[PDB]
Order: sequence, then C-alpha cells, then structure tokens
Amino acid sequence: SLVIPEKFQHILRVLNTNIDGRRKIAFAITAIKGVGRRYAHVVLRKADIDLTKRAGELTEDEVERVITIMQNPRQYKIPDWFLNRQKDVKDGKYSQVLANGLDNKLREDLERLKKIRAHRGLRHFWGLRVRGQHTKTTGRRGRT
Amino acid sequence: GVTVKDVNQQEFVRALAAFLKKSGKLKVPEWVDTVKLAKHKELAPYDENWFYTRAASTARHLYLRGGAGVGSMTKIYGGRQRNGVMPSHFSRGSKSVARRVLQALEGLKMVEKDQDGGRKLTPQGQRDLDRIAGQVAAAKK
Amino acid sequence: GPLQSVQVFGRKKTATAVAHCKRGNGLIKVNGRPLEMIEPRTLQYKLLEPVLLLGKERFAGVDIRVRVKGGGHVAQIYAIRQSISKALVAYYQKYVDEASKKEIKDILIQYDRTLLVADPRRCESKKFGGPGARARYQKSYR
Amino acid sequence: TPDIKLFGKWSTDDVQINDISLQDYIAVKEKYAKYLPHSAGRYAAKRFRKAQCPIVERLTNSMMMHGRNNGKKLMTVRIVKHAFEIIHLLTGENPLQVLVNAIINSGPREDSTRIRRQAVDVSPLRRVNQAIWLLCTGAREAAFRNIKTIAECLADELINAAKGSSNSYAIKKKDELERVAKSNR
Amino acid sequence: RDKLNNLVLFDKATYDKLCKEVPNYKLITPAVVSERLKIRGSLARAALQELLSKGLIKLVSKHRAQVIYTRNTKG
Amino acid sequence: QPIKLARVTKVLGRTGSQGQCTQVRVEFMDDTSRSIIRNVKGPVREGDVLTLLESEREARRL
Amino acid sequence: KEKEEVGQWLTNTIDTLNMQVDQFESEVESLSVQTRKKKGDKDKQDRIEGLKRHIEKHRYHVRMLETILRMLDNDSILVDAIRKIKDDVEYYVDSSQDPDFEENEFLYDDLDLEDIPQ
RNA sequence: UUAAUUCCGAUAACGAACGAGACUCUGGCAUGCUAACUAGUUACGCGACCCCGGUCGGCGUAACUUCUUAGAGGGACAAGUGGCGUUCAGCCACCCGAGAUUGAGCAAUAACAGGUCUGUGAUGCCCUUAGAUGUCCGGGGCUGCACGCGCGCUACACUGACUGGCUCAGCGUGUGCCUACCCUACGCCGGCAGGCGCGGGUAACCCGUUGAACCCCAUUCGUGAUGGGGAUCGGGGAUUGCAAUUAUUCCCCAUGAACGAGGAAUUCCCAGUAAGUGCGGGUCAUAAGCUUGCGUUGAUUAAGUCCCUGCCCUUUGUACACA
Ligand SMILES: [Mg+2]
Ligand SMILES: [Mg+2]
Ligand SMILES: [Mg+2]
Ligand SMILES: [Mg+2]
Ligand SMILES: [Mg+2]
Ligand SMILES: [Mg+2]
Ligand SMILES: [Mg+2]
Repeated sequence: SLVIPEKFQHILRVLNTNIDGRRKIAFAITAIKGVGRRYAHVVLRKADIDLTKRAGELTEDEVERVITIMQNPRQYKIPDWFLNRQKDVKDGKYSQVLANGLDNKLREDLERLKKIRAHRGLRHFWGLRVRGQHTKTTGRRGRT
Repeated sequence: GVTVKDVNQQEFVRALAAFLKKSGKLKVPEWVDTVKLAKHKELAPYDENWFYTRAASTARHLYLRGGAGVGSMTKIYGGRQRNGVMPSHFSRGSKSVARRVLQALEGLKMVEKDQDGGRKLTPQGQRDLDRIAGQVAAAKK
Repeated sequence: GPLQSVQVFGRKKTATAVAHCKRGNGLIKVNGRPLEMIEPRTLQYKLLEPVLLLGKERFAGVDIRVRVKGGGHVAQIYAIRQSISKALVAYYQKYVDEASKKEIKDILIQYDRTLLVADPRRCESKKFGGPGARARYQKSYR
Repeated sequence: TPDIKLFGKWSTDDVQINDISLQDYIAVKEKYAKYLPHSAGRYAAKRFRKAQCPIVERLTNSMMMHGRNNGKKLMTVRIVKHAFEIIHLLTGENPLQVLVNAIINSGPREDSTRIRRQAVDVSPLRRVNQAIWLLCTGAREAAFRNIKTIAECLADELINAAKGSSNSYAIKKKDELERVAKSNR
Repeated sequence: RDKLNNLVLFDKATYDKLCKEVPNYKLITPAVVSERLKIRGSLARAALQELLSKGLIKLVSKHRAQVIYTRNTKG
Repeated sequence: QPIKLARVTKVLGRTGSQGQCTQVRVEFMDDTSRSIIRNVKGPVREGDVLTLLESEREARRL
Repeated sequence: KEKEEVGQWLTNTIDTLNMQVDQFESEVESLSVQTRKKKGDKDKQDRIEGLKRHIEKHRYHVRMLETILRMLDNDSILVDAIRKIKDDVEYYVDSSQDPDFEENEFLYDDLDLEDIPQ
C-alpha cells in the first residue's frame, strides 16, 4: 500500500477543522481541539482502523465512522473516564466535547463562575493565576 | 539440551506470545484496547496483541524468579515517571493488568497459586516454556 | 576420582563475581546463561577476551560456572571477565604444571593488566556544599 | 586468531602511520590491538598515559559530549562501530587506516597563543587531541537538528578529513587556525 | 523561517527514481534516501524494507538507530 | 619552502603569560647538529618529533 | 557571499560526481557479474573498460575540484578564475555521459592546477 | 628542600610549647587466623522440565568459609634499583607488587561591634503584664503582583521521543514515654490513583535476591514548534486531614504557551573526577523542583603558571594606623 492510490486527500474536513494528510491518523485526528493524543487512539481502536494508515490514505467510509465515535463515545463502549466533560453543571451529561463546543463549554464555565463572583472567576477576569500560583516572580508575559 | 536460560530471551518472548495465541484461551479483558498499563505512560500500547507478550514476559519472569505476586510484577514493569516540570522518578505498572495476566495464566493451568500467596510456575508450564525455548533454539540452525 | 574445584572472585566496583572452575568439558557460563548471551551484548568480545586470548584447548579440560552480584552491567561484565581470567589462573597453579600457568600470565597481563588485578577505583563520597564528590554549588554575588 | 587481533571485524594491521611525528602517539599497532574501544581506563593517572590509550578508545571517549551524552560509552562504541562499517563500505578500504589519516590530516601543526598574539607550534599529543576533538564536534554539529545519524556524520566526516576535502569541519577549522598562526609569527 | 516538504508517499515520478538508482547506491540508509529523494525517513524505511525483500539492496547491519544497506553482491 | 621535522633534545621551561607553552630545544632530523629553540604549545616531553612550518624562526629565551 | 556561493557550488559538484562514480561503478558491477557467470561477454568487458575510463576521469575531476575548494577556503585561488572555468565544468558534468564529447583539456591548465602537486 | 616554620644546614643564640605532621574514621588487598540455621558456597539425596548430561532463589543434610559479615593481625617505608643532589635534606624515572599522593574529621595565636535575645527555665537591662506584647479559640496573612535579582528543575530533540522486551545497585529507614502517625509481602474488586481482607517484621530473620533509573535489544516517528517541550487552563475521580477555597497531594481526559542552545557577563571542577541517571535519609498527618548521603554509567583536557583574582615569606618606601 506504499503506492499512492486514488482517494488521497491532502486536507480533510471533520468537525469544521483541517487535518494534515501527511500524518498517521492516530496523531492526525488530534488536530481537532477536543481530541488529544490518546482519545485519538481509543476512537481509532473502537473502529477497526489500522494505525499505520494515513489520514489521506483513509477512505470516506471510515472517516465518518471515526467522527461518529467522536460525537458519541458512550454508544461505542468508550468508558466514562476518557471524557473531558462528565457530570456537567447544567445537564449532568457525560460527553466528549469538541471543536467549537470546547470553546463554548469553556466560556460557559468561565462566565458561570463569573456570575456568582467566585474567586477563581475574578482571577480569570483579572488575568491572574487561578490555581494558587506564586505570581510574584513568574508569569512575566500574562502581565505587561 | 536446551532450557529457557541458555537461549536468547528477546525472540523467546516474541515467539511464546504466539504459542499463547495458538492456545486460544488466554482470556483477554474487555478494556484491553483502551488502557494504559502504567502511570508513567501517556499513550496506549501500540501493539494490538500486547497482552500475549505481557503474559509471555510474566511466564518467563515466573520461571526465572518464582514466588512473585502483583506488587513484584509492578516492580518489574516499572519505569521513569516523567513528572513534566518536576524531575523524573520511579513508577510501577498496573496492578489490574498484572493480576489479570496471573489469573489468565492460572485459568489455563500454567501458573499456580502458592500457599499464603504468590504465583509459581506449574511443571507442565515449565515444559511449555522449555519447548518454546526448544523452538527458538532450533531457530538458531 | 579427585574432585578438583577452584572458586575465585573478581571485582571492578561494588559488583563482585565468583567463578567456579572445576574439572569437566568445555563449558563456560555465567548466572546459568552461556557467555554469548550476557547483556549488554556490545561487550560480547569483552566477555570473550579470556576465551579468545587463551584459545579453547585450555578451556577444554575445565568447566566454569559464574555467579555475579552487585553493581551494574559494565561492572558486572568486568567482574565476570576478572573471575574467568583468574579462575583458570587458580586452577592452573593448583592442579596442572606451573609453567602453563606462567605462560598464561604471559598472555593475560601483557594484553591488559585488569584481567588479573582489579583497579582500586571506588566511588568517592559526596561532601556537603556541593551536588557531588568534588563539584560545588554555584557561588552568587551582588 | 591468537597472533593478530581483529577489531571486531577490522584488522589492526594494514594500517600505516604516514607521519613519524604522530607514530609514537597513535596507538593502533602490535600491542595495542584490542577487540573493543571500551577498556577499564586509568589513562589519566599520569601525564602522558593517554598516548598509550588506543585511538578508537579515545575516539569513543571524545564522542560523549554536550551533557546529555555523558556516561554513554557503550552508545558511543556502537556509533563508532556503525561509522566504521559505513566508512569501509564507502571507501572499500580500512576504517582504522582512514581514521589514522583523518587524525594526521586534521591535526593542526601550528597554533597561536599570547606570550596581539604570537605563533607557536604544537605538541604531538596536543595535535592528536585537537584532531580527535575537531573530528568529534564536526560530527556533532553535522548531526545536530538533522535527519541523518551521528554514525553517518562521523563516517563521512572521517572520510572527508582523510582526503582534506574542506567540507569537513576539522579541515576547515585547521586551515584557518594555521592561517591565523601564519598571520602572527 | 525554513521548512522542507518531504514526500510522505512515493508518487510515480519518484518510485522509478527509487527503484532505478537507489539499489545502485554504495551507501544505502533511510537518512540518505530521504536526503536524495526529498522523502521522509519513515517512508524511506518502508521503501528499503520492500527493496530488501525483493533483494535489490543488501542489508549489512541493523540497529534501532542505524540500519545500513548496500548494492547487490556480485558473485 | 619545505616543512621540516625536529626532535626535542631538551625541555627548558614553561613560558607564556599563563605558563601555557613549553620552550624546547629541537634538533632537526635532516641535520642532527642543528638545534634551535622553539616555544611549543601542549604537553611536550623529550624525544618527540615536530612539524615546523617555519623552521628558521628562533624563539626568545627565558 | 560570493566565495561561499562558489564553494557551495563546488560541494554540489563533488556530490554529483560521487553519485555518478557510484552509477558507473554499479554498471561495472553488474556487467562483471555477467562476464564472470558467462565468460564470452567481450562486449560487456569493453563496456566495463569504457565505464572505467569514465570512473577514472570523474575521480581526476573530483581531485581537482577538491584542490579548488582547499585553495579557495585558503583564499589563494581567485573567484574570477573559478567563474572563468565554471561554465566548462558545468559542460563536463552535463556532457560526460554523451558520445559527442568536446572536452576542454585546459580546464586546470588554465589555472596551473595540474602543474601544482598536492 | 618540602604540602608544611618540613627538614638539612647556617648561626647570639640555647632549650622549648602550640599549629603542621603524627592521630581516629573511611577506601583499596589478603583463597593465611577466628568464626557463623538471622550470611552463604560446594558436595550428596529427592523432586520438576528437556534431550548420560543441562537448568532450578524447587525441597533437604555432610563438609568448608571462596563469595558475605566483622574482629585480631599483616601490609607501604621513598623500602629496592638508576640518575639528579653540598653526595645532605631530598627530587625524578623504573622493577616488584592491592595501594608508590584515597577521601574526610580534628584543627594554633590574635581577632570580627560578623550572625543568633526567633534554640534554650543561658541571660543583664529596658518594655509590657488583665481592655496584656501572657495564653487560648475562630477567621485571614506569611502564596498577595506593573518590575528587578539569586539558587534551582524541565527542556529546546533523531547521540532523540514513543511503545514493547531484556537486565544489573549501594547507602538506609521501618510498629514511637508523651504520641494518634511504621515498613510492607500476598489474595480479591477497580483503567487509575485507590479500596476491601487476612500475614511477616522492634529487623543480616519480613518488605527483599531491595527485579531502581540511565544503559541494552526490537517497533512507530522523520527536521515539522513534530509524537520535541509541557506551561497554562477546563471537567471529573481517589487519599490524608477536624477543616483544602487562594486549586494539600495523586490520578484520568482534554487544552498544547514560550522555548531553535541563549547578550554583556559569569560559576564549579581534573580520576571513578565532571556530567547523566535513578534510589535512600531529613523535612513528612498529606510531602521534594531543596539538602544530605548512596550507588549506576563514565570521559575531554591539565601534571603547569603568576597573566587575572587572592594568599604566604623576605627586602624596600610610606604624610596610612577603625590602617
Ligand atoms: Mg553589628
Ligand atoms: Mg514567606
Ligand atoms: Mg506540539
Ligand atoms: Mg512530549
Ligand atoms: Mg570567580
Ligand atoms: Mg529547604
Ligand atoms: Mg618614595
């Protein structure tokens, strides 16, 4: 399969994001902000896809199989502790949160922390370190 | 003529996993395609059949040093925990994959539970590993 | 039948190796494994230096079973090689003619002196004020 | 063979030191034949004992540099082992001999010091030291941030120094060093 | 600033280049094969595997960091 | 201009600002009666052969 | 900048003559296989001799290009002379494999490079 | 002349005292001694596997102390040889050999407005002493953040990263007068941190043959801020704690910043040294980016000088003497 056949695509378009076709698929679908180096491997093992195959080398019949497992992992036997959003503060729903949904959920966590005037929300507003860090000496680029 | 000791262990593990494949009863778990087998890792084991090689390694280590339990296996399959911004340390393997390799390898009668605990190799398990040593020794000719 | 064992030790560092050389056939093996598979294998000919310098017919009448404890892989290999080269040495003082022993010394020492006498270099103690044995911490001014 | 000692797979004979200024400072021949470039050591106990050190032991000793590679003589023995096979394949001739030729061709014969500078000539020992050092860091900055291996860079750098091709860092720093020694004598 | 576009699979304009000249190289390594043919090192290793299986090149030594091949022995 | 070869017959002392050079008497290997003085950089013991790229440049004493 | 560009071009030429030496050596290799398996390939031995002519002159050209690069980094030989001979050396690299070959004998006699020993 | 106010020698000095040296510990060496069921080795018997032999930290007892332990001794003295030397004090090289310069500890006189009243029921004086500067409880701060500096850790990758396999240490510490808090084998549930059960160990006895990391062998990568790097940040899960929010710590997923080897300048170091690499101890309810030890792998260069910064001695000059 080292010959370049038909159906090679240099840039893929899943979850309204690009994919480098040069990469192995197990690191190529990490380009979706929401899917990382290891959630890529668990999705590409729940579907029978050989990991030495490249993103451009894949055909259309299996890229939809990849992103449907991305969209709903609990329907495809992925356990609950891979997910970046379980026990949500609004619907209590276990899900994996993806490309623009990740910015949406991060922003709603931020503003839901802002509205109650929590300390972490106020430090996120002012731009300081929110996890209790010593801001006296380091972090010289978030400030000035 | 040949033992497990007097043959190179590198291909010996790689061929004994194939013997455990040909047995066809090695009892892989349900999460074997999803997990990381140690704390000091960040990526899943790339081999689809890493459980068979791990069982081969465990059988070989039980041959070479018996009386070994789950804490001993996590001591054997330990590595450097890269703590990121902090320096690296020593971390162990996964107790569940260790105990399920042992429970599989006593599900098919190749290891045995020692009195008070620990795992020892059965005599026919020694025979199995020694014939796998014989096959990889005939592979040197 | 005279039992003709000799049991010697050899060192490089905290690793020490005991070679058990007795009357038999041409067997040489360390920790139960033969000498051609002891890790790391880039020092395979380092392990084989007593064998390849002294040939095989000197090894023909004796078998040697070596255990080694302590240290690490390179110090392990040097203690093993030490133990072999002085195991044939202490067998051939004891059981055969002394002049075969003398010409074996004429092979081993004039190749390398660390086959039969260990180097006395051991780890020097770390002292206070520094990260190690001789080095010290960074001195800061102003 | 009991008489001749192969350096793994290279004979230590058929290597002729074309210079006599480095003939008693390049240890290759007739008592210094060893199987490996890994010995125990005690070569820095006295002042001139590193002359007794065989030149491939010194080549592996000077190749373990830049901090992350300190204590890795087994790895540098393996790099030099692969580099010698690449050299023998590229030239059809003895890697030990073109290593000796690279030493002789790269060793800078005169230097400049401060007694505004003043020119001096070099020790045979310092000439061999500077030769090995320039060859090793020519391999190092050939292999840094690059796809090709340190074994390949050491191999082609030794071959380029054995011909004086001015593509080797050792030659193109030797000639400038002798040039600035020429400038202030 | 600087960037290389290394081929990740051979196209037909490079496959003939490989299978024509590369078995005639005195030094054959995936590194130098990448440097001549502007390909990746992984693609070069996958190339030299089938070239060794078809016997157009000859393995001399292998390591996990350095594998070297050459031309066919004459005989 | 031929380059010449010369054997050290004597080491005289360390010279330089930091004492980094040796000052040796060299006897040429063409004429065994021609011995001049050169300052030499590096560890030089007596009995050793040096390649002089300039050979008639005599070195100042100590 | 100009000296660096010219020396870089000389490095590319020693690379391409190394490659073409490898090509002619491998054709010598395979025709030598054929002659040793079946003696009687006199035409193949003659082709080996013609390829050996090509290898010999490519080696000579490598040695003079190496002399040029040495003397150029030592700043002794002038870049105007190297630009005087760059067109003819390019012509050699382009036309060495052709039967129609009109080579300059005076490539390095224009600079007295064969006159000066190594 | 020496590392030395170390000696020879000279001598208005003679005889001495401290420091130096000697000294104690530590390292290296003993197949000679003492001895070993809390250390073993070798034999022999039995068991297991293979094809008479091989392996076995599988089980057991007749010798022995090589390996181990730690005691008594021995050992090395510039002793031997050849030069250099007032043929002195001594220096260089070499033989023989484990060692021909192992590393520390202790460390004189005189001092310094050096630090410590926040080590003390060591302590003078002063302040305060019931609306307390005593003491206790609750909460907060010592972590606060435009900037500057110091000690450090991680890195900027292919001499690498990831993933499998293989294979080796040495110091230790461990169930507590108060005092609760130990080290853990092993069985089972759990991806994981963890949890639920029975056991050993007050320790050469159990953890433990401390299966440590680096290194070594095999995969995937491919010069791309990339699978380098892992900061920042979001969601969830466990442990300790009376209580964790300004996230105690640990995990899981996701986010994937600067950083392409660092200006002027500047630190430490020469043989098991630097450097890499992990493991102990202290701190510790939870606990190492620190420190103190330990090993493991193991060099480049140097056997020199007074150029720089300082130190010692003599002579010399001085308007300096809190110099
Ligand atoms: Mg004061
Ligand atoms: Mg504070
Ligand atoms: Mg990245
Ligand atoms: Mg990373
Ligand atoms: Mg300084
Ligand atoms: Mg502290
Ligand atoms: Mg005056």
